[PDB]
Amino acid sequence: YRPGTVALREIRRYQKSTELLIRKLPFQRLVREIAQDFKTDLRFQSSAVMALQEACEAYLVGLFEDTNLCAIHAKRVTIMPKDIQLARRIRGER
Amino acid sequence: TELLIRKLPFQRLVREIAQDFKTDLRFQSSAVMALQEACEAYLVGLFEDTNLCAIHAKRVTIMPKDIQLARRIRGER
Amino acid sequence: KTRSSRAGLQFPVGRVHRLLRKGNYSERVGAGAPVYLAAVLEYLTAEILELAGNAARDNKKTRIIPRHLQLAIRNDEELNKLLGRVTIAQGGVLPNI
Amino acid sequence: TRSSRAGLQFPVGRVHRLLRKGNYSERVGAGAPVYLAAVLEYLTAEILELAGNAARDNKKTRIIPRHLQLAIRNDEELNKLLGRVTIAQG
Amino acid sequence: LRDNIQGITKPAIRRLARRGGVKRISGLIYEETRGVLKVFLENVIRDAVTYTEHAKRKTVTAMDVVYALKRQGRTLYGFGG
Amino acid sequence: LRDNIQGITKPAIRRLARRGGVKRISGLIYEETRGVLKVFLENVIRDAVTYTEHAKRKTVTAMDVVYALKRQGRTLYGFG
Amino acid sequence: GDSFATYFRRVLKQVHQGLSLSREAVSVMDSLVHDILDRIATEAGRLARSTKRQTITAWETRMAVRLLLPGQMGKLAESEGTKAVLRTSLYA
Amino acid sequence: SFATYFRRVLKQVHQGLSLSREAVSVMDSLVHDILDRIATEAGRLARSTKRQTITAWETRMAVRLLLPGQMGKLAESEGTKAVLRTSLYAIQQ
DNA sequence: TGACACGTGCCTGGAGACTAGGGAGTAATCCCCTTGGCGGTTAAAACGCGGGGGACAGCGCGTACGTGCGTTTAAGCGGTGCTAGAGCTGTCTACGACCAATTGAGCGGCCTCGGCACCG
DNA sequence: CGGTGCCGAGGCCGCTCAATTGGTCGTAGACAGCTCTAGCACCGCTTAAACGCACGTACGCGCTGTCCCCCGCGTTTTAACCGCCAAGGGGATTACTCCCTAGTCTCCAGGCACGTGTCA
Repeated sequence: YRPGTVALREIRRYQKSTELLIRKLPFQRLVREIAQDFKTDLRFQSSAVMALQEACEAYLVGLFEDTNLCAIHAKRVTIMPKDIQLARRIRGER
Repeated sequence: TELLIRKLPFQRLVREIAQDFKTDLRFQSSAVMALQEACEAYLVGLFEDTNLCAIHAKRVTIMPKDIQLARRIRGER
Repeated sequence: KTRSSRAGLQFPVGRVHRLLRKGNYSERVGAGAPVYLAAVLEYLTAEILELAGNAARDNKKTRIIPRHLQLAIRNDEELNKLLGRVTIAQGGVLPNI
Repeated sequence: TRSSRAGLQFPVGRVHRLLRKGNYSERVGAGAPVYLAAVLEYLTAEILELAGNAARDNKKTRIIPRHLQLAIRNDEELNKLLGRVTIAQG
Repeated sequence: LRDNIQGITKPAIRRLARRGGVKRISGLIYEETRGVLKVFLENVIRDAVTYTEHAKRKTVTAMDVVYALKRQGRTLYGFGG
Repeated sequence: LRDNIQGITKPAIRRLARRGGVKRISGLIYEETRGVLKVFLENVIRDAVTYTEHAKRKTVTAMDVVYALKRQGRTLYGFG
Repeated sequence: GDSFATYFRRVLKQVHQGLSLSREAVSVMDSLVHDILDRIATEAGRLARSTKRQTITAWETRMAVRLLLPGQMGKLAESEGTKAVLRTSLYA
Repeated sequence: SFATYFRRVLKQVHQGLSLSREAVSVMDSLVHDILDRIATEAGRLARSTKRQTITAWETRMAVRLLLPGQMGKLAESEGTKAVLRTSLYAIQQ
C-alpha cells in the first residue's frame, strides 16, 4: 500500500517467470523501421524477430541490473541516466 | 610510457607463479617483458574505470568497493 | 562395433568427428581427437543435465525447460564462468535482489 | 606482377599466399587477395598518415609505437576497430 | 513507418528494469534506455542484414540474427546455430 | 619463492594509479590491486604454460604469452 | 538431421531417469553442445597451427580442453577423456 | 613481413619521415591481425552460405561487417576500384 | 654515432601458360511462410491526483593521506662463465586421407499416456 | 487440494543413410643427433627507488531539513491479440554446364641483404 512493498513483489513475480516483457507488435514495427533504412523492402522471419526480441530483452535486463549496481553503489535506490551511462562506459560498449 | 613496475620484482613474481603451476620452468626475457606490458595496460585501464566509479559516487579517492564494482561490471570476478 | 561402444560413450564419436572435419578447424584430424572430444562433451552434458534435473526437482516439475537449463548454468560457478556471455532463450534470471 | 596492373602499393601477392597457408577456407578466389590487399593498403595509409601527423605534432619525425597508439586511440572509428589492443612501449 | 521507438512503452521499460532488479526508476530513465535499445538494435540489425545481403536473400532469417549476435559476443542458443 | 607479491610495491601501484588518472588513493587499495594483479597473472600464466606444455617446451616464449593475451581478450602488438 | 537429441535423452535417462526433456530444452542444449564443440575445435586448431602442425590429434584437443576449462571441471573432463582414449586403445 | 611495403606507403604520404624498427614490428603484426580477422569472417560467411570459397563478395561482406559505415564504405570503394582496375587490365590482355 | 638512400649482388616466390575437373551460376519449379486485411474483446497503457519517501545540498567532525626529509636497500649495471635446450637437419615409419563394400543406429510415422494449466 | 482437458513426450516398427570395416599409400610427424643461442647463477658498485615517520589538512562520512518527484490506485482509452482468410513473394530444390580455381613446367625480377656516402 505504502510506497514500496509492491516493487519488491513485482521483482519476485517477474524474476521467477520468463515470459516476454516487450509487446510483440510494437517491437516488430520497431525492428522493421530500423531495418528499413539499411535495406529497403525487407522481410522478417517470425523466428528472427522473436530472436531479436529475446536478445534485446536479455541485454536490457543485464544493463538494468548493472545500473542498479551503480545506483546502489552511489547510496541511492533510484536509477538515473548517469547510472546507465556509467554502466555502459565501464562495460566498454559506449 | 616508460615501464612502471620494476623489472626484477615482476620477474621474480612471474617465476614464482609459474613454478607454482609447472615446476622447473624457464622464461625468455621477451615473455617477461610482454607479461609486464600487458599487466601495466590492464592495471591502468582498471584504475581508469575505478576513477570513473569514484567520480560517480561524489568521491575523488578510490576505495576497494570502487575496484570491486568496476571488476563486477566489467564481468571478471 | 562402432566407436561410441568402444570407448563406452553415450555420445557419437563418428558424428563429432564428422563435425570436426566439416568445420575445417585443421587440414587433418587425428584418430584420438574425436574420441577425446566426445568424452569431454559427454561429461559436460551429463553435468549440465544433472544440475538441471536437480533444479527441476527443486521446482517440482518433471519436464526440463530452458528456464531450468539457465538456472543450472548460472547456479554453478564453473558453468557460469564458461557460459557467462550467453543468453538462453526463455531463460530468465535467477531471483536475487 | 598483379600489383602492377592494380593500383596497389600493398602486395596483391604475399596475401594470397598468406590466405592459402592460413586455411581460412578450402579455396580462395582470384579477386579476394586483391580486394583484401586494397583494403589493407587503405587501412595502412590511414594510420600511417595519423602517426605522421602525431610525429609532426611532437616534432619527432620518426614514427614510434607511441605515435601508433595515439593514432589508433585518437579516432572514434579506429578506436572501435582496435579497442582491446595494447601497443608495446606505447 | 514514421517512429516506433515509442512502441517500447513506459510500463514495458518499467517491467524490464523491475525484472532486472531495480525498485525505483527515475523519470528520465525511459528516454535514455530507449536510445540505448535503439543503438543496440541498429548494431545487431546492420550485421543481420549484411549477412542476408551476402546470402543474396531478401528475408532476414533467425540464423542471420543469431550469427550477428554471436559476432558481437552475445550468443543466443534457443534459435538454432 | 615466498611472499613475492610484495614485489609490486606500494609506490609502483601509486604510479600506476596516477597514470590511470586518479587523484587520491585509499590505503586499502594496495592489497586489493595486488590481489587483482595476482589473479590476472595466474590466468595469463596458466594459459601460457599450457601453450608451452603443448609444444613440449620448457621455456615460455613471447609467442605463447601473446597467444594467451589474445585468447583472454587483450591482443598484444610488438612481440609477434 | 544433425542434432544430439537422442543422446541428450539417453544421458538424462542414465543420470535422472525419472525426468524428461522438452523440445525447447533439446534445441538450446543442442546449440550449447555445438558451440562448446566449435570453441574447443577452434582452440585446438589454433594450438596445432601455432607449432607448425597441420593435424589436430588427441594432444591438441586435450590441451585445448585444459586451456579452455580452468578449474576442477577441467581436470575431471581431462580425466574422463583420457579414460575414454585408454578404453578405446584397449581394443587391441 | 611487409617490411618495405610500409616504407613505400610512407613515401607518398607524409614525405620526409621514416618508420622505426619497433613501429614496423608493430604495424606488420597489426596488418597480420587485421588480415586474419577479415579472412576468418570471410570463411565463416562462406561456410554459412554453404560455399567453400572466398571471393570478392565474401571479403566485401567481411569488411562491411568489421568496419562500420563511416569507414567501411571508403574501404569498400577502394577495394571495388582495385578489383575493377584489375578486371579492365585483364580484359584487353 | 646510428640509420636512410643509392649501387651491388644474390635468390626464391610471383607469375605466365597450360591442363582438368568440379563449384556453383543460372534457369525453371514447388509451395511455405510472410504480409495485409477484417473484427471482437479486453488486457494494458495513458492520464490524473494524493502523498510519502528520498535525492540533494548544507554543515560539522575526525581521520587518513599526500608531501617532505632522512635512512635503507636491492635494481641495474657490466662482466664472467656454465650449460639447458631451441632450433635445425636427417630420415623413416605410422597413420590419416581415400575409396569400395557392408550394415545397423537413429530418424520419422503412428498409437499411448501422464504432466501442465485452469478453475473451483 | 481435487477434477477436467489438452498435447507434446515416449515407445515400436520401417529403413536408409551415415557410420564401420578393410586395404593402399605417401607424406606428416615421431625420433636421434648436433650446434650454438641465450637462459641462469654470481661477482661487486653505485645509486635511484623504496621505506619509515611527522604532519597539516583535504575530504569521506554522518546528520538534518526540504521539496519534489516517483508510486499506488482509479478510470478511460486504445491498441495488442487472437482467430481466420487471401494472396503471392521468395525460401528451398534440382538439372546443365562452364568458367574458375587447384596443380605443374619454367623464368626472372622484385625483394632482401650488404657496402658506402650522408644526415638526423
